[PDB]
Amino acid sequence: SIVIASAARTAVGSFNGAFANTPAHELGATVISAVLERAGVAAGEVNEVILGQVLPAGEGQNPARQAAMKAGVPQEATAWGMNQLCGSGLRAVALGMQQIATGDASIIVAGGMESMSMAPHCAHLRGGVKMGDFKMIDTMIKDGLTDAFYGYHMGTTAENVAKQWQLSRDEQDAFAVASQNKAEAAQKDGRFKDEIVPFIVKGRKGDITVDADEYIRHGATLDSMAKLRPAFDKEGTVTAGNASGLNDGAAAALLMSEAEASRRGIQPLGRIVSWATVGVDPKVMGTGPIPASRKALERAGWKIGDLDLVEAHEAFAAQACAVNKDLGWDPSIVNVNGGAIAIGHPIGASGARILNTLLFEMKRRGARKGLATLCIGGGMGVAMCIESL
Amino acid sequence: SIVIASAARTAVGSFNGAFANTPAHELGATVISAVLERAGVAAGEVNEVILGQVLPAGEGQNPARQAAMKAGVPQEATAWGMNQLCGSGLRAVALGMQQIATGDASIIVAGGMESMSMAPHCAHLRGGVKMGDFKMIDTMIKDGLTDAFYGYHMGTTAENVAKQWQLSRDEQDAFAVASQNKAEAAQKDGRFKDEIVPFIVKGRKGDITVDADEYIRHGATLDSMAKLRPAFDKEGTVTAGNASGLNDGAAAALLMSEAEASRRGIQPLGRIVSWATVGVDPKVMGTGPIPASRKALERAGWKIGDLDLVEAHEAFAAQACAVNKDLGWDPSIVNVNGGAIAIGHPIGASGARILNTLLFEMKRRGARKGLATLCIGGGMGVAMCIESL
Amino acid sequence: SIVIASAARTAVGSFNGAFANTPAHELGATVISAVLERAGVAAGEVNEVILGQVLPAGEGQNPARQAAMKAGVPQEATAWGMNQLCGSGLRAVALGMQQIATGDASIIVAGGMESMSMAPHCAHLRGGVKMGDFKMIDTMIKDGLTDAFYGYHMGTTAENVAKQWQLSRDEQDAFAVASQNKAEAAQKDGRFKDEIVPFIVKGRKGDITVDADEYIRHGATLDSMAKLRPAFDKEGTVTAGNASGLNDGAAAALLMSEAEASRRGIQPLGRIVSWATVGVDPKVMGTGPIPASRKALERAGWKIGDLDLVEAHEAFAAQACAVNKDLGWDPSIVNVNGGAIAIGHPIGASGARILNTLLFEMKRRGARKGLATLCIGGGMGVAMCIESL
Amino acid sequence: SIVIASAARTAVGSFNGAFANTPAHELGATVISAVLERAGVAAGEVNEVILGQVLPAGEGQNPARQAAMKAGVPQEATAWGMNQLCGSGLRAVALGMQQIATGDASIIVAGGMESMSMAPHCAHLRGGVKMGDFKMIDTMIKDGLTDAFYGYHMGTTAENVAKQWQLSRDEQDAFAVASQNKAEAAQKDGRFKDEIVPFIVKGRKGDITVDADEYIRHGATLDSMAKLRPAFDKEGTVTAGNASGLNDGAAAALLMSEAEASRRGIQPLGRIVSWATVGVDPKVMGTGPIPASRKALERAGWKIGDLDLVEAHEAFAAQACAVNKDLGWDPSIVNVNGGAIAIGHPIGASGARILNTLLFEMKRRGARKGLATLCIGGGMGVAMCIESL
Ligand SMILES: O=C[C@H](O)[C@H](O)[C@H](O)[C@H](O)CO
Ligand SMILES: O=C[C@H](O)[C@H](O)[C@H](O)[C@H](O)CO
Ligand SMILES: O=C[C@H](O)[C@H](O)[C@H](O)[C@H](O)CO
Ligand SMILES: O=C[C@H](O)[C@H](O)[C@H](O)[C@H](O)CO
Repeated sequence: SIVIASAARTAVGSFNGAFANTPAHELGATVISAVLERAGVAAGEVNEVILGQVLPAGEGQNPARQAAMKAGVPQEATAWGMNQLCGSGLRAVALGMQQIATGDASIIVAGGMESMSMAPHCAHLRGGVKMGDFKMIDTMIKDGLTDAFYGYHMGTTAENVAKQWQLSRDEQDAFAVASQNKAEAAQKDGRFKDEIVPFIVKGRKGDITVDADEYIRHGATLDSMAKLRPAFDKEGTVTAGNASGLNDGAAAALLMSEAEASRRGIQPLGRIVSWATVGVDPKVMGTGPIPASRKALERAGWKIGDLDLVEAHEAFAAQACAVNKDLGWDPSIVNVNGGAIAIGHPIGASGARILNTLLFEMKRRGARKGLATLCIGGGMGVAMCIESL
Repeated sequence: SIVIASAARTAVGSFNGAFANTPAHELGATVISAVLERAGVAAGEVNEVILGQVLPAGEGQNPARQAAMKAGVPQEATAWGMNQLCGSGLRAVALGMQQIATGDASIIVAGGMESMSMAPHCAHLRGGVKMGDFKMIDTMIKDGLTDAFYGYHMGTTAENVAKQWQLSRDEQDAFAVASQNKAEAAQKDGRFKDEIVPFIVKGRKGDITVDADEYIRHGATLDSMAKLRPAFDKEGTVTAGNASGLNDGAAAALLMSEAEASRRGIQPLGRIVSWATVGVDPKVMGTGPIPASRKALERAGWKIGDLDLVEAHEAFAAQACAVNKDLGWDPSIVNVNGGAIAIGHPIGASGARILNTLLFEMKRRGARKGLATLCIGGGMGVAMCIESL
Repeated sequence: SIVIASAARTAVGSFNGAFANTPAHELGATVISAVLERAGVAAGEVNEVILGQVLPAGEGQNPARQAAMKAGVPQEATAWGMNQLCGSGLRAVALGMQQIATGDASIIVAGGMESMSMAPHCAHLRGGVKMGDFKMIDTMIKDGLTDAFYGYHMGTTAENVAKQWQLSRDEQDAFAVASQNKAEAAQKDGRFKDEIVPFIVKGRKGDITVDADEYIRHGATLDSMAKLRPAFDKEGTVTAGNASGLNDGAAAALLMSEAEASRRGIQPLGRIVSWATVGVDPKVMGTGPIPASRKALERAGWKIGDLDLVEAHEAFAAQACAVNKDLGWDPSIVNVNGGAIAIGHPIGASGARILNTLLFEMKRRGARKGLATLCIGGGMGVAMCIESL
Repeated sequence: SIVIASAARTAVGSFNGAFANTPAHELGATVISAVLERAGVAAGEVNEVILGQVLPAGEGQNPARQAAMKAGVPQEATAWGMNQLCGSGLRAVALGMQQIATGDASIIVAGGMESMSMAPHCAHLRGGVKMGDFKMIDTMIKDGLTDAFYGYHMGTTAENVAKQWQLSRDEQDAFAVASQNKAEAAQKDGRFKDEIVPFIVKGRKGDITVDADEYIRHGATLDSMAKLRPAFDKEGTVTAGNASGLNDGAAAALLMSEAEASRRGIQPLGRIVSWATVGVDPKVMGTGPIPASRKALERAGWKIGDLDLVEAHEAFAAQACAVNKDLGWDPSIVNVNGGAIAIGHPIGASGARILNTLLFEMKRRGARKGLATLCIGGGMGVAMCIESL
């Protein structure tokens, strides 16, 4: 029914790094063109653009639209942004999939984009301030990284899950180092070249082409991971090393009916067979994927043993390990090329980013069945099933 | 197929007025409760809450999820926000329709919220500011009022439409007072009492109940509308008198299959027969309603003559007339109880606000075929056709 | 040797009151003009202007020089500011007196000025702020009212003194009401008319002439005082009612040699016979006046008994009482026209402010020997002795 | 009668460089300790610390006092800051001299300190920001480098002087290069070691010791200067290269009567024979040292020809060439070790900074008579004559 005709993403950039000054809509713009040209479809053919974004502050009216306009998409089309936090970039893919199934559209471009570097500090000042200090609020931390119900960082929700499943520091660090090692394996082999479209950072001191994930750490040993201090709980287990990072990047994909694909002689990356989203307790948001992944598989009629490959968001090694333990899928088909702990996590784009990894890694190894899932801040989960054509 | 079990909106505050310090999701929580109470349907049964919101800076993670949790929707359910600007509120409703239509969900609460009053000031400050003055940005104007392509205010795009459709000062001023007269009337007549759900402003000075819109200016005369200066073009014609304002507010509707309402013994306010959205030159964004409505009507198999009522958002008396004159529809069924010019413009919510005034009026007067439509900064429109039983 | 030929002060404005948007150097300018006029001295004769100012942030380069230049003092002259906190306005006069004594200048305008209302919020942002919240600091509170070593407000050092001297809530409130009542009586009787020069607050819808000290409460009751809660210690004794206020104001004096005075035929307001400054423990800064007054008196060769009139700065009722008991002078000759609790406390100006009150009350009643004294945050005192010619 | 017993300054850091996060009173503290140590005088014997500072916003109550307390000066002492802009640090020495001359003190530590790096941005926000963007003001530029009467940068007053004296870009850039080469030679030779007291920048990740002036360019070229664009008038002459810099530092001298020094067996750095301050046209503030020096020499009874060494502040190549031109002293006794173009210009400290360089160079070369002099924004000059004992 609905295929993903084509994909693309920038490389994930380190916090205040390669894209320290790049607006999200501009990474979304480049990423939009990539899927247009990779599929040989013209921007004058895109009905609408759906883009996940969690930190829009200061970017101006409807960033999703600036990204489509800059991308070359004609004005007679439509564009919009959305936010289911970390799951945003993949929920957009499912939302675009729904515009087509209801016949409200032929061709959608869907994904997400985040610039955590460009997120401003804010303060409500209309009332004036007669006397005393006031706080300038970091929107990245407040709107993206802090639980609105329990008042603490997502790193604390990860300490909770850790306690639940009794995950030792050692095990988490092992997972963390494996992630970094698998990504360093995939980077130096070229398995990210395909899915990555280079981004040119226009500049005054001379242009700059960025086409490599800069967050990945090389020579990451168990030892280097064990010298780290806890980053949330002083007697805890969660560290900077065994947890995702703060990053910049974007990721989209082109959607059309399977028949449309055939009309244009296009060889899609996969068919979207099912998706699903379920809520859990914010205190243990890390558990999101389990109910989400099983719901998805149910709607697909698949068994967890039918999966050839899995991309499972690495918010924290803590929650990552506990999700694997329960679902029991072969941990040698999960995050084959490493995950967020190494690749980074530009929130709003992340769900569409691992979709990119999942799809291109299915094409090169010939896998037929794949799943992508992420935990979500505020206690949610989301998952999707892709089938190779 | 898909019906609106019920609906509810808060009263619309004045900028820095009655909801001066009320966070968006607070107004949303009340409204979510409101649709559930009015339909007699437990919170647990809600699958997902969908809310438009344009100004979320500083309000914390996924404000849509916050509205649901305070309203009492269980953690099991899911929530997310989205941003198609002025159409956001009406877009969540259709999207809520699609969740059910594609069988992914049974019961949806959709609508819009907006605290233009709580919207903060911001600046990017991570790269440092080595030397020299800088600007602290007003998020309300930056992300809500200013065109991201041509660098100017919505009022300047309303002016463009004026020059184009040769609309004059009088035609506009006549439209504004007629709108301020119809509203004041409807309010006195008690015509808003059913849709509005009272919000308590929990204060220290004393708990205040807000049960009426406060932007409605009584005794509006053309004489007083004429003593006004132009604030967009010195020698122009668009005045604060003939344009909507900055406003706070929230609105919503409970969605479910028509058979579902049936088995649940619920008498629905309408059925959503279709919807659409199209793009247009950003510089004349006020024309949005024109293609979008011609789109939605077609999908409904209706002729303009078939409509017995209409709700067309009152951004500016300029864009508004140009709509009325292009479609031809009978102006005396357009905005029977006043418009945003008189009522207010809580951006993200205006799409869900007008749906309410439409549905309760379609029911008060027994109209059969309705339609709500807005224009959207950036150059778009959203349309949707309603039908009672 | 050195005399005060003339003096003058603006009325003292309430916080964000009469001078809400009047920069301090404007108040200084009116006051420089008044002392010149009152003395029969031309601006072109002024060698140097010296002004205490504690909170100059944002006012531009050398506000002292701005006041002088706006006053018509010629470019050939010099001007500078200085900061010894609450003592600034008095110290500046001593410093002025020293330029003359060492033969370095003939004619000096000395005093201080302060707009607490115009003090800005601020933040260090040159290195950026990687991530996380940051405070916009209130320069008034930070640079004016907080101790730099122990981190608490001046009102806490007042508690410290209240415990040290065992001063009851009741004794302090009585002192509080007495100050207010004396000031109101002095105001109605016209006792402030001589010293005060009217200030014209320029407007567009009407200039306003301010010539009355607006911080003085009329008909103040002990009950209004007793009903207030401690403001610095939850089970404390210092309240907003028994403390000084935040205010705007300027005050100055024109110095020249006694012989230069005689040559001109001016009948001076007084001869400066000595001054002193001494440090104390920051924790109990309120006690600064004790050692300072004692050193000033010894330098003058006077006994405490020789004083006919005293002006001792009322930072807080607590410290004022402790100084009076410690020094032992008849309280009936101290702050005979009220003090800072009623009149207000423009930090940089206060020392000259109370010099003004001392001087005109001395001439009024024919008192031969006077003393002015203030406590200083950070733990210091300053005192000056004056004798009539 | 008054001698300089000892002197010290920190190295001068570059804008946001070695002292980027070091508060100014911390630099001052170190220098106070150094002069005490170098003289053989105990902290317990200090009566008063007087420190020039132009940018104290956000640093807390009376930074002069924080430095004295941090340095170990007893609480019974006193401390105050003052501001005559660029002249502050030298004036402070004259002022301390006057305390001793008038018999009010015996031992004074006087100088200046500045952290241009740590100066904050600011805004007046009490009245309330109605709606829309407001300016965050850079205190350094506003209160340090901008003229309060004509609105433009100090670099523009230098263009004024350039045109007036017809100084080419060539003569200025020649002066700029010569200043850098002299200071580099003096640094290489160790001529700054005597005056500099090392500073320890505390660091969680290590302590760094700063004992070299870091603004100084090594091997500066004529071509490096010639390349630059004028910074203040597009067809002008003054550039970043021929102008002084933005820097951090502190500097001081320890003062006592000649007779006191003799009692203690101290061999002083010099006798203070006279000082003078004089105003000029703000438009041409750079010319300030001309009348100040003449008046100082006239007060000392010296001919310009009697000077053996001279330190004349290098605000701008343009103004320094003019001063030398009108005064006519052998340029080969002026800034024998380079000046502020090379070494830097920490506003409040620079006047003591040049005092230090003159004092130690006088001692090494055996010069009998010397002069230090600075121009001052807003139109003033200060100078001081020193003779060897
Ligand atoms: O000794 C001279 C005086 O200071 C003035 O003449 C006096 O203060 C008057 O109030 C003038 O208005
Ligand atoms: O390292 C120590 C100092 O460089 C000297 O003691 C200095 O010359 C003093 O100022 C002497 O008065
Ligand atoms: O406008 C003033 C004159 O033109 C002179 O420049 C003046 O006497 C200055 O104070 C000295 O430079
Ligand atoms: O004593 C030697 C000095 O290095 C020179 O005097 C210096 O170069 C002059 O200031 C420029 O002519």
